[PDB]
Amino acid sequence: SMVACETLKTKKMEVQIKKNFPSVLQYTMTDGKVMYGQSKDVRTVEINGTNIELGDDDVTFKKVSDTEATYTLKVKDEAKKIDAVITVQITVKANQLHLNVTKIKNNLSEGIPEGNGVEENAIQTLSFPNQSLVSVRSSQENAQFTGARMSSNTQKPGDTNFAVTEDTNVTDSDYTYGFISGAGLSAGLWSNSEHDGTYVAAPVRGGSQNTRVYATTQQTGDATSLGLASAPWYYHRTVTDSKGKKYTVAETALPQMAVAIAGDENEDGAVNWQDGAIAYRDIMNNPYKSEEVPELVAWRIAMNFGSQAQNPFLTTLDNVKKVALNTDGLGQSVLLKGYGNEGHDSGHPDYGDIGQRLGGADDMNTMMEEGSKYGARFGVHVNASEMYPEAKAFSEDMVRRNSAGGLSYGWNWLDQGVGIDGIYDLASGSRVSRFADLSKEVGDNMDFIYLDVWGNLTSSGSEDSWETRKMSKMINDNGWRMTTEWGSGNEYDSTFQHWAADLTYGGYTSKGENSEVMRFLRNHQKDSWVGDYPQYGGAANAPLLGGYNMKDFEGWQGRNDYAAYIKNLYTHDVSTKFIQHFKVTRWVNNPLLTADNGNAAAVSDPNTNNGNEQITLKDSNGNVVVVSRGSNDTSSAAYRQRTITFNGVKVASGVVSAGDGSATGDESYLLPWMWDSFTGKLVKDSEQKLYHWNTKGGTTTWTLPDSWKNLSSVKVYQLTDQGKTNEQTVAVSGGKVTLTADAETPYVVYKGEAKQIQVNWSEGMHVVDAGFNGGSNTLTDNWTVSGSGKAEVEGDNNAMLRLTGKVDVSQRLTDLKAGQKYALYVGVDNRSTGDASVTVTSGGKVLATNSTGKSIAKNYIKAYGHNTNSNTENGSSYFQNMYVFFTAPENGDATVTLSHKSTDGAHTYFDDVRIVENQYSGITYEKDGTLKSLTNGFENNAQGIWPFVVSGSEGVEDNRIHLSELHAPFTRAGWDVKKMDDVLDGTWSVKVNGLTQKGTLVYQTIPQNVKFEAGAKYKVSFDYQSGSDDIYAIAVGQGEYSAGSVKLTNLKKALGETGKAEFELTGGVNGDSWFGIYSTATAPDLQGSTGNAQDFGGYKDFVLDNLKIERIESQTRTKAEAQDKVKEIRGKYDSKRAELSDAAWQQYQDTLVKARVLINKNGATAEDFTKAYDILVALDEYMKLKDLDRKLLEAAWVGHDDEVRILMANGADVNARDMYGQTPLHLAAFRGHLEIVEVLLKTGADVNAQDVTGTTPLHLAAAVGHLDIVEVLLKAGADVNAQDWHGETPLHLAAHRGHLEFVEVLLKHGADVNAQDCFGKTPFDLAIDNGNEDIAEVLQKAAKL
Amino acid sequence: PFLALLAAX
Ligand SMILES: [Cl-]
Ligand SMILES: [Cl-]
Ligand SMILES: [Cl-]
Ligand SMILES: [Cl-]
Ligand SMILES: [Cl-]
Ligand SMILES: [Mn+2]
Ligand SMILES: [Mn+2]
Ligand SMILES: [Mn+2]
Ligand SMILES: [Mn+2]
Repeated sequence: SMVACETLKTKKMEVQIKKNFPSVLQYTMTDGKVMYGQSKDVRTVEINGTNIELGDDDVTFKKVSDTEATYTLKVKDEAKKIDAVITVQITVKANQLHLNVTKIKNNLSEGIPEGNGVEENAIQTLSFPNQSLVSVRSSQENAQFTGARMSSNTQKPGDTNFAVTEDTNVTDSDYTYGFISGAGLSAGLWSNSEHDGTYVAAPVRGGSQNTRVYATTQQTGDATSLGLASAPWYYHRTVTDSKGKKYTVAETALPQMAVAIAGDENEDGAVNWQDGAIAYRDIMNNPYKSEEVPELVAWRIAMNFGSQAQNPFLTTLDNVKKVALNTDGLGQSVLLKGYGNEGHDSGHPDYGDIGQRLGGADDMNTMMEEGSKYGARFGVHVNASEMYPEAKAFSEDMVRRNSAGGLSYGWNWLDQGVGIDGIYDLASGSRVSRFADLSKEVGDNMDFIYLDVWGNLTSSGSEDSWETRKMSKMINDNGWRMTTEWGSGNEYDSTFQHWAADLTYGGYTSKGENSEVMRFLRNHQKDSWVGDYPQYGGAANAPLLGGYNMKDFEGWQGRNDYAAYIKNLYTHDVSTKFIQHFKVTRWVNNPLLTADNGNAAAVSDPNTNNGNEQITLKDSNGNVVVVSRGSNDTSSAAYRQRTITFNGVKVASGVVSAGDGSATGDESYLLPWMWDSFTGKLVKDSEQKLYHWNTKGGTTTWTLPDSWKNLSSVKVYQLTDQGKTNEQTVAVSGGKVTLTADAETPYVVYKGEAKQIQVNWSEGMHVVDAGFNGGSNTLTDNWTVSGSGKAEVEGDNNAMLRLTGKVDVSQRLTDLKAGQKYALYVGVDNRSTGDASVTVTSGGKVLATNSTGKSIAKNYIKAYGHNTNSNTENGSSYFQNMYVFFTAPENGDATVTLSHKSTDGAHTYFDDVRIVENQYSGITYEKDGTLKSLTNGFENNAQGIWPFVVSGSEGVEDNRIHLSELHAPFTRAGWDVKKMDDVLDGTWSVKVNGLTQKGTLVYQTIPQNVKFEAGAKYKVSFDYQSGSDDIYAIAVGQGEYSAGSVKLTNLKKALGETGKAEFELTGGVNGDSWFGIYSTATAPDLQGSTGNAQDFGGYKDFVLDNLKIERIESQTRTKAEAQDKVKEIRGKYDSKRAELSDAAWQQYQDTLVKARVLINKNGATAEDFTKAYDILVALDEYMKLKDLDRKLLEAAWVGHDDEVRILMANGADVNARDMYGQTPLHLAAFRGHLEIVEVLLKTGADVNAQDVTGTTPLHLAAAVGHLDIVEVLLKAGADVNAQDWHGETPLHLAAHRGHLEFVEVLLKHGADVNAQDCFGKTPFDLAIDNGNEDIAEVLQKAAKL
Repeated sequence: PFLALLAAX
């Protein structure tokens, strides 16, 4: 009763606690070993930064039971506005002691006012300064401290390991993890503190700096004592948003902390942090759903972007089944980047808006439910730092503003991103409500959230551990596992970092957690470490535990290599995931830790693995894994040699292939995979299997695991995209097996015969095997082939249907809703002149059909599986979607047929048959099935910008062209600095963002989308908005786009008010006519706008809506008029054969021969004669414009100045190119024509026009000697550092030829004096080799200025 | 003519 201490007891220990404060005196374990707590009278409580010392009258004590005691603390300071009652609970269980603040009463406050209003006198922070919950002393045997801080740098360890001596002097030294050891015992301190502090290396905030342990020294008699305390906790924190508005937000959780007292837990004869770390796992926080991390063998990204629907949800399900077959059903983790709105970096932050063009919530749920049966987990990429006007969440309160009241702008790509006010988004309840929108759609089907960019200070200048803890909680609360971008981010709750798992990003300073303490504790719970990437060195030179190496094949960054993806899983990820099924128990001889980098007391042993690195791991069933390094010397070949043993038996040996792709290795393995792909439980003894991989290929012998020792044979299968193949029966002798393996080819070994994994291709897709993933077999089992020709499944990467000759491939459609409208589109690449068709039939009769001739438009969709960098045939891909529209019949009998009509040897490629509900009905036909009219308001587009297809103005790219969406007033002209409307009519339009001065086609129609019949006339009209005069133009062409062979009509400015465009088109003789939008060489008028206003303004954009194409009546002609028009055309051009190209003459002869076929056919009608006449009239207007083009190149070479001005007014192209790609400006600079050049530049000449050799007019002006031209060109916008085909800049050419006045003008205008050509020479070196010492000294003084 | 190599001596 009068004793000032009490005793709490477990079967493992007894603890003495003080009655006057929640303090521990000492811990005595059953074996009599003692660990101190706080031996001194320290009674400090910190509230809001103020230390208050408690007296006897301020604390009441109550012993609840032998395992619990409650304290009531009166914490008061009148001057500092503090009057609180803190209730503290101390509990014990086994070797653990917990200290929890169970109640905080504020006498100076009524609470947080509604809507997170400011709470006056709020208790914001709380801590117990120098509480010393556990402590060690310099007088104890082997007294030491081990701490961990965050390091994303592969060369800089995050740990510290040192002896606790009399000289040890620390005060609130903060660590993420801290362990003390001494006198046979070890202990770590766990706290849920959101404090941010000291770190070794991290490129971002976002919870990277969470340090929860405070170490402090004090004198305890003759010895120095190092004690561990929790870092401060946040309770009711007051925060400010970007508008200066203040809020008080409640605690993420009440304050909690604990210790777990360990002895020699790993039984190695030493007591250090590793023993304390094993015990620490019993009290530490565990990220939500981290128990599934070892199962996630196949990580990857499935991408969608810019309305294209490159990867609809039911195609992602098929790719899951493809990877399930190739890995024998190992678990997967698919990150849906672009799951929402129009795709990746569209619709942020509308989390609940699942992409309608991908199949919406219904298809996403089917994909997730069915995918889970194959062990596949799904998660979505979200953004809580940047938003777009189109997002319904976009509001003025959501907008982040700067100290001046302006928008805090983000990235402009498809649309202009605007930063989100992170503090408003949290304190208002907005973010949590958008996550709830998503929760309603996905239910409990979705596994994880991938939070992009969090920590890069885009949402606020803070994004601390308190904000990240609250962010992870609202995510975890919906049943979602937390994953994020940056390698160092979110130490507390993230189970994956993209910049840790994808080792190619960021470089050696910006990777995953480089800590032995952190990886020892949590390797099995996260893919947030450093894997093999030797060029980074240090932690990245063959880590013994491996580390996730992530690749992709579904469009992310153009990644499409399926074979490289599978090869990579087996090279690094199968062994990394195997190692994660065990927990580290011992880790000695770490070469990265030395006395120089603060780790003098790091855990060593010369009796283990020759004093070289070794790690021991164990599971809860006592299975032991030992991973050993061949040598600790990085100059030895054995540094990268690793052996893995499972229960004393070698299961892996050798050097892995460098994770950076730089060197193949020699590693082989025979890994026992004992777990299912769901919760990771042990599969039944007979279902147990081994994975075999041999890097170089060859024959290796292995000892099978114990439970296989009595088998007399095993079954070995080669794994392919079709599953288990080439079954071999291999004999077992003395429990050993010999395996012959091809290089980098996976095999799976079973005890007996194994069945194939059951795969029903394309579930929910209305057709079986829509993506041609079923091998050659699919053309017998699923699709029916008929005809004299040939049908085959071709392509080693993304398999396709390839047709040759006359053949039909058909399949019955299932699960259609009778009477509903459907669109059916299929990707087609036709290399034959004969038609390739898609047809839907019902009971023998055709409901819908469409055809394409030879494909004329290459595919430039980076995230798409068949873009022109993927080699469909001949190093190119012309894949474009071909549509048919039909109403599902009441009979329920519908069949799709893909066919090649012609009997020639050329190929037709088809892939991805997609049947989707669609309400589009804008196409009207004539009786002959030809086009009567096509209208499109873009309100019912199944995907992409149909009837247009994206062109090559940016190469294979995540094209800055997409379907723009309405969200007034934010998307309309007038909001902020925005001058253009995103949408013209309805909710959707086609938008081009900032593609000015490309001098090429932006997008175009193609014959399979809209077919223009030879000779027929069409009226084309549309509504548009264009940011400047003449930046974009209407282009009309025939066949594959070629510069010079298209008709251009510049479009006038329509900025904020919708313009109307209309023109006529006569179809070319080959049925391949098209129209589109072209980016000219004309500079936009930015109207004095600066910075982000240049992009957000709309000055460089182009919006198109309400497209209307209609066949019009042309004036009727007789056969006589048609024939007379032939004589008239032949009279104008037959003589000009010499004046024409050998291909221009063939195009003229082609048209003429074809028009004569119309006139002279037996039974020709007035329609044929009118078509023949209209074709010749179009041929006339073409040959006439081509003549004015070569007459302009003739008048710019010889310098007839007045001919040049009249020719451009008559129609001649200012950018006419000769056979060497030379424009009239290239001829007016090489010949010196000042007046010609200026008028040309005003007209719209490309100042940076490159010829066949990349030579610009500025290159020619500098290489000849015209200073008048140089000043004009530089004023117009000539690129002073433009490089030709040999890397030569104009400065290189001026110095090489001998032009002193030129080198000075170029240098003044910004010429890079240290620019290297292809032979490494700079402009200075070119002067020395030619005898221009006077030029050389001018460039030498410029280089060192 | 092709001006690329004319420019170069
Ligand atoms: Cl070496
Ligand atoms: Cl090697
Ligand atoms: Cl072709
Ligand atoms: Cl459509
Ligand atoms: Cl070269
Ligand atoms: Mn030990
Ligand atoms: Mn395919
Ligand atoms: Mn519209
Ligand atoms: Mn948009």
